[PDB]
Amino acid sequence: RYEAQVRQHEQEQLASTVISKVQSELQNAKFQDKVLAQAVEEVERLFAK
Amino acid sequence: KAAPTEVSSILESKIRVSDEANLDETGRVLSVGDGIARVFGLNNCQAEELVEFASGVKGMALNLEPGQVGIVLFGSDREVKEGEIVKRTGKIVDVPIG
Amino acid sequence: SILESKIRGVSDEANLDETGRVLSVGDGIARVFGLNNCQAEELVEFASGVKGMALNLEPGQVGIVLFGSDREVKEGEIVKRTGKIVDVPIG
Amino acid sequence: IKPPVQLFGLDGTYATALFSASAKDSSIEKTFQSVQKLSSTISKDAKVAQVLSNPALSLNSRKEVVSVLSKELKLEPVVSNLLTVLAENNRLSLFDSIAKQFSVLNDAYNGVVEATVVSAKPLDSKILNRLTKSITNSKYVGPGKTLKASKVNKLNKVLSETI
Amino acid sequence: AGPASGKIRAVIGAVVDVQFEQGELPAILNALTIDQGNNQKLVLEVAQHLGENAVRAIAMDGTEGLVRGQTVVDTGAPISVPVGRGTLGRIINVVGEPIDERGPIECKQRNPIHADP
Repeated sequence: RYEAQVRQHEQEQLASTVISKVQSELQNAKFQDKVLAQAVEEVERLFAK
Repeated sequence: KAAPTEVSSILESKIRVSDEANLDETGRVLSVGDGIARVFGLNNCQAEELVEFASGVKGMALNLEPGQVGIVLFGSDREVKEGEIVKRTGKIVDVPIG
Repeated sequence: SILESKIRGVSDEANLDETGRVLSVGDGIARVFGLNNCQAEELVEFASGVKGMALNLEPGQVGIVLFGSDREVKEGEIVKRTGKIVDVPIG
Repeated sequence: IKPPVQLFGLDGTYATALFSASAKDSSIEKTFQSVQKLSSTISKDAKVAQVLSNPALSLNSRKEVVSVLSKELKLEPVVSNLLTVLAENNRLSLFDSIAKQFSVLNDAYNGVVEATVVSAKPLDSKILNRLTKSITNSKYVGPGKTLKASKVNKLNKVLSETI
Repeated sequence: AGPASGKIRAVIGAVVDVQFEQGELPAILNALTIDQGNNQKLVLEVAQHLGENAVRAIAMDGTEGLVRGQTVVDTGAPISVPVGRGTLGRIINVVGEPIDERGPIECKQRNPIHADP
């Protein structure tokens, strides 16, 4: 029970730090995220046409 | 929240010219079912008057509204449909005696 | 223009802030249309002299319960607001 | 003639009933400019809107007496019959709903919609929406697109719920 | 004379909605006359007002035979009845008419049925 609680606390603490780093990277004006979001919309509409 | 009478079908006839045929002595059945029959028209029809449909079933106009006229059929409503002619006899609900 | 159509209809200003027009009366109820500045449970006054209490404030009209007979109120009567709530004297 | 656009059934049947008689002898282009003048002179004016919420009137300024409210405005053909049906049936309070339903019929049979993301789409008037959406998505992604979203927020919430 | 003439718009049972003009509508508890086919009349008391130049009236007799659009004149006051010493011995009705077949009630005054306590 102590080994499972230590593994669950380490996985929950590591997931909280990775979620905070992903939100801070998107607020720093990512130039690669803006170009990839526009190209994904044109490729999805052409496959269903 | 809205109202009846003029709705979709009855709201597209007053914008052009709703005349030609007389709507006082006769009327068109807009809705019928479960004995009741809502006849659209019959302006000269009095209360509790004998009404005659186009199929042969008799009717009695007991509820008179401003846009429609609720008539109660005295027989079966299987032959009365939407848009049937409902003529007025001119008299009330009478019966024979002697 | 819309400015020339207001003077041809003879409607003056038609301020529905402290006044209102009665649209339906009956069974001790009065559906006064108007009175946007009237508060809840406020005293009112009709054109014939009967008092009212606006308790059902809707969006299109305002339900006021008359304290007298319904024969004095009619369709199209002016209804003024007192500006105060339903109070009584004490001491 | 009933077009496949549904548009409710009770409140939206006001503009659909008058569109059948107005679609003859080419009388649909003049109805678009005449319907916009009736709503712009009863909303942002605060002069002719005195009987918009009151239940009085009763044939005093709505119908019959008009002159400057019909001839001087922009009504001469079938535009005068649309305002007379709303005054007798007490439907003058919702003038914005009748004018908005008339513009949706011309944009469906002679145009397109289906907005993707960000702002609006292109609204082509070709034929099918298969070849029109693929030729307009590549020309609009390069020009403009400030990107100031929906797909990035859904993927981040699924990773935190499985932790 | 300027009589308040009204038009019958609805008739379901004893309730009969009468549509008049704007401003010339009658008040509550007012007798409304209506010409029928016989020598009598159809008394109708105004109960409430639905609006739009229309008020719902309650008929005091048989509503059979009324069509949509008939003339409904207003008396101006309430249901007047014969008072005094002339009403003793006669069979009066709800509208103040004799039902004893003994001629008309020779009354000098006629008070209304609706009055305050």
